[PDB]
Amino acid sequence: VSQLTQFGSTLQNIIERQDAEALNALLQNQAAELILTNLSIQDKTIEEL
Amino acid sequence: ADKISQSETYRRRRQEWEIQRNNAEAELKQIDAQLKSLAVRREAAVLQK
Repeated sequence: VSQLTQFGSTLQNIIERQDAEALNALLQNQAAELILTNLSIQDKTIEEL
Repeated sequence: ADKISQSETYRRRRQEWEIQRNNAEAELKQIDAQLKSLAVRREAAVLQK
């Protein structure tokens, strides 16, 4: 049983880690998508000048 | 001599109306470009939305 509890603590640590790393990759894909509109806005500011 | 001086008066007056008409036309012309710049500025505000 004490061996099983040790697998349970390793498993909880893995679950927490992998879910947080999937969030880390989500925030990068989301800022990569947000940048394009800023490029379009800056380009139209040049045409305004 | 008074007939001649009246004639020269009417001529000088007409030239001053060229100065005024050209000034009005130039102001009209610059307003259109002001509208073009504002049309861009509005496209950039829709894009910010």
